[PDB]
Amino acid sequence: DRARTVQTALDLLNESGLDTLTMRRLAQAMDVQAGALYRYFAAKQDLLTAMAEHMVDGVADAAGATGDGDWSERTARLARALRAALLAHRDGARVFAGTHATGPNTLRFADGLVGVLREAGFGDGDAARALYSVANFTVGHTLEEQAALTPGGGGPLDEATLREAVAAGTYPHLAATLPVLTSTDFTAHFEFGLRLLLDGLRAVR
Amino acid sequence: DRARTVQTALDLLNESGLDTLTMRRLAQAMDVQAGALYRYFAAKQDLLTAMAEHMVDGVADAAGATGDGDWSERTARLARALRAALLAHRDGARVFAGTHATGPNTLRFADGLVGVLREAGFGDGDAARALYSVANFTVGHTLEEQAALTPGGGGPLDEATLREAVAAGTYPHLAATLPVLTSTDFTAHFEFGLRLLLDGLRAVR
Repeated sequence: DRARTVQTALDLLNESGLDTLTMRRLAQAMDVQAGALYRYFAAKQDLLTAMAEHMVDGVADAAGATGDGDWSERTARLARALRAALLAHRDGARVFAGTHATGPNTLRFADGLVGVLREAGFGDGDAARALYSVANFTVGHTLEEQAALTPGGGGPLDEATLREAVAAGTYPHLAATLPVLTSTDFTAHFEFGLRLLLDGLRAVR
Repeated sequence: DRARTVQTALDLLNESGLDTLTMRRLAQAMDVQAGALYRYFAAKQDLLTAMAEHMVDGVADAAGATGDGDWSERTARLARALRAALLAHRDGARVFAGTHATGPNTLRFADGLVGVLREAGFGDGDAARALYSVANFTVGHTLEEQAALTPGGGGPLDEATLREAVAAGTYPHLAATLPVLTSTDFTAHFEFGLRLLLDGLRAVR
């Protein structure tokens, strides 16, 4: 019932986006009274929190076992799986980024990531700080990727938006690099940023 | 008039946050009819876009001139100044992250950052991709920092939230690193992630 409500809400999210997702809209979708939904979720933020926790089901398992790649490969698989889980839902990064509890799925992901680094010889401080760096980069990247793919675009560095504002005469470095900036290859951008973080971790180990 | 409206909106933002900022609330604040505001801003997203562009005024100047530190120091100053500009306003990262145009202030920041890297010997692709990595990490980090400082907390890896869910018996790597995870030293976390990115750039140069 809670589970079915979460699934319906995720369906609605894909259909018309986060901004249109209301408890009333969800009630209309399930042919119940909004009153009913409020018995399962005290507030919309509780529903959103449950959605975010469901979206990341299985993310922690992306690391596999020790030996399934070196620490940098396993760390990369965790970050990629988090990105993929958020991209699987329209406005998914916004839902995850705005969540008001940390559930078991997220805790397993965080513990797993910190564990991979500690077991590979990173000290406590480096491993915990790396969790925040990797997670915050992944969320920031995915938020901006999803903003760009939203009908009409969005985000401060939206590919298409950059192109029209730019000239070599006024923003020459943006003009010179326009093919890359306006690339729809978000995956390549993500991999590059992840590579920077992992190279940086190699340097600090 | 547009400028005064933007300032009033930023004032309101600090007072009660992004979720309560409405065109009607802004109209009440300026003792005008909402109709009036819609003559200056066709939609609330246009106001938000103008707010975001104003928040980052002067960010691009953080890089200073060539020689004012090496490329890594100038790149770090740009990222720090962006973070600081968003932290200066309640929910500032949310406003910036959700913007629907790329104005001159943001373009100058982006062009300046890419320019610092190109002039230091990075190829076009690396410099442009680095812009996205640094900006997306900075935005993701600041979004999550602001979520945590919001009355009641928030964000998937909120310091306080982590503490209560964790035991050494169930999330041992989180338990072991709890001092760091629950640290209110967001600045230290930011500097660490920035260091990772810059070390990674040193590696790829």
